[PDB]
Amino acid sequence: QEFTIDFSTQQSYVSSLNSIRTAISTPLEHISQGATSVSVINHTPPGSYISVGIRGLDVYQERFDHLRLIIERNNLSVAGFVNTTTNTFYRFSDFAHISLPGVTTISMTTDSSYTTPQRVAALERSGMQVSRHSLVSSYLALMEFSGNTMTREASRAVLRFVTVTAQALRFRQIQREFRQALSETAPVYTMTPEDVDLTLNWGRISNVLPEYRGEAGVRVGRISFNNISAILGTVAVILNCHECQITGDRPVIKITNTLWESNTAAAFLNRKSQSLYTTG
Amino acid sequence: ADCAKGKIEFSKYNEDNTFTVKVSGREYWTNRWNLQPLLQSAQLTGMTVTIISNTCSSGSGFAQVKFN
Amino acid sequence: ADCAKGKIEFSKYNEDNTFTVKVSGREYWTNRWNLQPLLQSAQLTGMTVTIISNTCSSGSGFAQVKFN
Amino acid sequence: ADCAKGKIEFSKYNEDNTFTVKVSGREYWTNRWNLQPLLQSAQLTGMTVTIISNTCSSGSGFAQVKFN
Amino acid sequence: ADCAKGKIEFSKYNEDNTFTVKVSGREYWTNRWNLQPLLQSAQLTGMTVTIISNTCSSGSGFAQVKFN
Amino acid sequence: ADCAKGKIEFSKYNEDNTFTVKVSGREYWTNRWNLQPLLQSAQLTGMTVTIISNTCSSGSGFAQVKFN
Amino acid sequence: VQLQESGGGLVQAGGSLRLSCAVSGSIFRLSTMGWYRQAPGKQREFVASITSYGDTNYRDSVKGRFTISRDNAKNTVYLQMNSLKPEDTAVYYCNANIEAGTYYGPGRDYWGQGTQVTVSSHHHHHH
Amino acid sequence: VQLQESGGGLVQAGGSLRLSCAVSGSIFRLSTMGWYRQAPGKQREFVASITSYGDTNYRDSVKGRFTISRDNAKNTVYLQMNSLKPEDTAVYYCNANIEAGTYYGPGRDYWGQGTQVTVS
Amino acid sequence: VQLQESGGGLVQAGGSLRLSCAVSGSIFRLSTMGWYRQAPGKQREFVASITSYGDTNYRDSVKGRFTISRDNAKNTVYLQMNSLKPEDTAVYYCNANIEAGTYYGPGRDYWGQGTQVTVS
Amino acid sequence: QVQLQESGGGLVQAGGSLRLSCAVSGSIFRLSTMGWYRQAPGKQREFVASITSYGDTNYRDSVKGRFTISRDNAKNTVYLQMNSLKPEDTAVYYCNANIEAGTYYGPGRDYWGQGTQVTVS
Amino acid sequence: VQLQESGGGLVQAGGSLRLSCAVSGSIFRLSTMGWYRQAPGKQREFVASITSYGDTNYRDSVKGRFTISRDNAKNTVYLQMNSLKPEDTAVYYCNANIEAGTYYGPGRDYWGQGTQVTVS
Repeated sequence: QEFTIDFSTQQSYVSSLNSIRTAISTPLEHISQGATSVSVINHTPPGSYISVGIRGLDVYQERFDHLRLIIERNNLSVAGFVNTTTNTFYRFSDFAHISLPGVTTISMTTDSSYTTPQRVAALERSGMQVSRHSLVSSYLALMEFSGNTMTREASRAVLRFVTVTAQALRFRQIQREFRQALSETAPVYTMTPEDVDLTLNWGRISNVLPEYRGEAGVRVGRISFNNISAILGTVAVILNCHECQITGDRPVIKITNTLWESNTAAAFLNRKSQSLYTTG
Repeated sequence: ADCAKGKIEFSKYNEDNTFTVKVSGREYWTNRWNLQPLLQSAQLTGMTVTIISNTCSSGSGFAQVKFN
Repeated sequence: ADCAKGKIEFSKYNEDNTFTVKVSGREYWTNRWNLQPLLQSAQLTGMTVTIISNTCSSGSGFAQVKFN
Repeated sequence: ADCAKGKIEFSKYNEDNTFTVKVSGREYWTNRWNLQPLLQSAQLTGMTVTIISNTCSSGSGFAQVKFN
Repeated sequence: ADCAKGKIEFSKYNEDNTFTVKVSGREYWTNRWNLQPLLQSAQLTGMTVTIISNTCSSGSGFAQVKFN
Repeated sequence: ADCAKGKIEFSKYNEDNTFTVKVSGREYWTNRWNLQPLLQSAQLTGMTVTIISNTCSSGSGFAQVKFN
Repeated sequence: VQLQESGGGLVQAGGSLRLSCAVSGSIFRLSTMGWYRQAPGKQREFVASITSYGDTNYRDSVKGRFTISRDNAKNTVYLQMNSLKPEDTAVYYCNANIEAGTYYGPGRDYWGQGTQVTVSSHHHHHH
Repeated sequence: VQLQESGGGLVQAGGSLRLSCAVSGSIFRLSTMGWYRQAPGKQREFVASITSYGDTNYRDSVKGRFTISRDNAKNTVYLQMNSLKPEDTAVYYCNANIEAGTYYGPGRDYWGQGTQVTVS
Repeated sequence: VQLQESGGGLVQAGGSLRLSCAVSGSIFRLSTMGWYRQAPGKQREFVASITSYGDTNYRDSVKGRFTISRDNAKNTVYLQMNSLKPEDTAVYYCNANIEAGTYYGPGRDYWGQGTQVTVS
Repeated sequence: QVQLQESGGGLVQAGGSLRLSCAVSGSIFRLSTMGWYRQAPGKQREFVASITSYGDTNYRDSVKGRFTISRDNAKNTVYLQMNSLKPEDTAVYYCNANIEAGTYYGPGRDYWGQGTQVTVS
Repeated sequence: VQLQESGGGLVQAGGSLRLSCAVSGSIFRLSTMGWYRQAPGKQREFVASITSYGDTNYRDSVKGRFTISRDNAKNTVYLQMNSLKPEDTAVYYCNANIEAGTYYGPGRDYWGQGTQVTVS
């Protein structure tokens, strides 16, 4: 439950992400296409964590090999970050339950929910730029930190490491479009309103995909997947459904040859007659 | 009486504003405007629909439906 | 009073334009048309519905529902 | 006459409150309000719609549709 | 005034034909029937709904909502 | 004219019973009650909406929409 | 919207007549089709009706002897009257009542012109 | 549409009667059933009612004594009058009143012929 | 809401004329469009009509000779009258009638001003 | 079957305080923008104050600051707290229920209470 | 529901004038706003309207000189009147006409009290 993410190069990045995925989850029988899969996080009970050290961003040397990220195992949520220099693990308010041995623990005022680091930083994911520079800067932003308050520039630093670790762990789409900023020239990844819409619908996608069976399309919320190789090229690991459920007990409906989240379908099959509006 | 129980094969909005539906092997129509989105929902979602009338020959009217 | 709480087992559209629903083991009807497309959706997705009324026996009317 | 069969390519709400649909290659409009959310449910779910009308040229009106 | 922002914890259809919705910690009702399908939809798809009234205490009425 | 094209960012039910929609980064409202479920469904399902009108500035009204 | 009634005329007591009434397509499937009669100096009274789903109802005095039916193809209603009595002499009107749950115009009721049935006693003419 | 109330004749003070009303099934589930009354000379008065969801209501002079119920299967309202008084003598009319939220047209309000109740 | 008709005038028997009626766009697609005539002394008579969905109808005295059509882009209806007879002389009226299934404000039946047609 | 039952109000010396209150039949309370209208002897009916279903208050200028209207949607009742009265505020005060648009009940329909005498010296 | 006109008064023939009408929020978005006018003696005629989606119409004698517009945020219609002739002298009325497809109350038409425009 200690892993690393190697920001040295394009191929060393996905090696890190993959090694963490294989370690954390098992592939789905019906969603494989060339060793790349959609896998579902394993039952682990219940406040289990992983500490993933960030190791790269220096390219030529070996600086910055401090700072590790704590991520709950079932969630892929970030509980907080350790500072391996000062040996202090800064845990978010809503993450009180999970404790790692030895390291000092400073419970903070504010929680991890993206609404919070967006408000108290400045930027919002969507429009947000993440490069190799912005990661070094975001690294130094967390080494200079102490207290239980959460500054503006430390809320920026978590919003960027969240996007490129736990977020890209989840979605192969973020992995691909970000790994660009690692090789020569700093191309600079921009988080598009499309990648952001994927992170909000994570749990919903998770509940649907297990029931897929070569069904051409998949339809969940505002998100569409035209074939098996658009799922595969977007989602990498999903929550375990056995948060997960919004209101239903029916996860899915097969309509024509498309798998709909039954809830998205219900939400446009509950309209009154329509001539009934004339009675206003 | 139970006239036909099954999935809706096709459905049709008619020019007099009635709604025809094909269940089992036979066609049935209804004048009830509320039943229109209810039936199309039952079709799309593969609900088992049972049609209830007092005359059961294909081409009869109905205003009573069970939705399983 | 909470008469029943559970999933809509089945639903019937009736000739008098009322809508019948079956929750737990009991049947309930409502004369409110607005409740028709809301209830059919709760049934589609197994939303846990809870019928509220003053007469709680099978065969009774309601015009109050909690959707969970 | 079956005028066009296929999936709704786009739909348009018009200023006169009629609803325009595009099937196969051609455009058709209906003045029947009931048909709007039914036609939208079909466009989203790729249902195969067959527009029925007396005149089958583009820009012609319809009041009869078959949903598959 | 922005009274509660969050997802709909529950819905209720009331005997007086008003729709009640629970957001944040607090119940709110609307007497607008147009909002009933719109709110049930936001509840079904976990939309962050933001309820706007001139009076914000639990038990107040609203007729203005933002859907995110 | 075509005024905005894109997905619906948010939507808002207003106290005068009109419906405001946000496409691109600009706001539009309609008085057509029919357009309320049609638009919200396009929002729910990530349909591409193009707003059509004579005045195109943010805060303008419409009653013509293309749905893709 | 037209309701064309036909049949009916003179008939000796105990005989039979088939009244038929032909409705516009716009309104047929939307209607419970009725037959009302008015005897001279009395008021128009119910005789029979059949709904769009085929639910039939009769005035008590007519059970067993009258039988109403739809033909959804021909857009017509038939009232078959058997073993007629002189109490059945009247002007029979066709009715088209638009059912609760559907809509046509502001018009919720349509009537035929009227048509005379006379049940006639064996000592009478005949013509 | 048709309302047939029955029951009720003469009863000596302090006794009980049970009136019933048969309602035509096309509107029974659509309406709150009621009972009004009218004494000779005076004008008609509310007595009790029962909505489609079993909610009851009573005039003050009658509370605690009368109860109103529905048998939804037989399409009937029952009014049970207990320990009657001479002030309760009147013609009791059944009444069917379409609830707001269901449509039916263009009626909405329907009455019965009445039934005479006398107490001395 | 405006119905403006044109065409018509004097013409010998066996001759031909083509009427045309320009409708306001707000109700044109909502309407089945008709032509009605009225002779002097006699009462208005149906001639021809066409529905929003293209279904045509004709008085049988006019079958084979008249054909009605719509142009949905120009918001107009035409009636093409061939081999006119003396029977056919009258004042022709355009009619827009809102269909069962749509809704325009409280007005559901509109008429045009009239246009004279004469056949010697 | 709709009833607006007013109470409170009577005689009070100028610069005083009176609380009017209307209890509305349950059926239409949540559907209504509640209001108060007054009729002074000699004149026709004046608008006074009104509050929507969603808590929005409106007033006549000669009342602003002094009266405040309110709702308790639980008790189905409407309040008019009158402060610092003056002889021009003498009238019969009608409670009003006005059904809101978008309620499919009867938009814009007006109901009224029997009337209450309020006199100031 | 109120409608208050403003602007307008005396101007010299050739000069200009801006009318303004404030409308109640409850109905502004719901209606196509129009300006009507009634010269002393004569009957009230259409001048200009703009719909909720901004489609503008004008009477023929006003094209080019008059232009209608909405500030949907201040809830007002404006009628800029340029090159005012003496035929334009009339009481000008603000008109709110609720549109097919939307609903408020039983009324479908609302009028202002009128404002006078006088030209030499």
